[PDB]
Amino acid sequence: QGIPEGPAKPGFLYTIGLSNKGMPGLYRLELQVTKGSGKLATSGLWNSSSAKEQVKIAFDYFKANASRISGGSKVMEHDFHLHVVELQNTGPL
Amino acid sequence: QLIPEGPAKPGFLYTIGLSNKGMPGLYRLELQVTKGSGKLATSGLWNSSSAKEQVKIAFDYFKANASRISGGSKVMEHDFHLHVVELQNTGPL
Repeated sequence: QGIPEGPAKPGFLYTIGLSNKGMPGLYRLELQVTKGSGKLATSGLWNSSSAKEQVKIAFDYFKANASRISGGSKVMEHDFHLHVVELQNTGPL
Repeated sequence: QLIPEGPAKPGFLYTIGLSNKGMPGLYRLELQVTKGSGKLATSGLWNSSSAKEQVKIAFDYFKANASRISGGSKVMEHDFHLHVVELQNTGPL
């Protein structure tokens, strides 16, 4: 274990950023969306306070701009589970 | 050959409003939907510019919020005609 050709499943993407040691690293973000109450679960974030804070900030902003992006989809009626996979052993992002 | 019992066809509704004289009156709004380029036509509104502006505002709001209400129907691919049927001769609304 830790980018294939073709589209992945919805909610799945790849990212690149400087790790805590300053070395660039590649990571995979996978999101599972189910019928829920607007709750968010986090996994694979290296159990880092900074990464969890970033994810909370992103979720709050997404909830704030639901109308612009969703165009009618009610975020509060669904729950999200976001998981992080390290692909190059570079360190936490 | 005012509101018959049983479900009317899609695009037909009833409204009540104070006419240009301020007296209450009932109006049947009739919508004809055809395959087209999103154009809007109107008739029977008793030649009032205010009614045309109201209908234009409503259709523009329909354009903006198609995703929230229609949930997948494309307004641009259908032309609409709105007709006003005054059933009480109360005056233009």
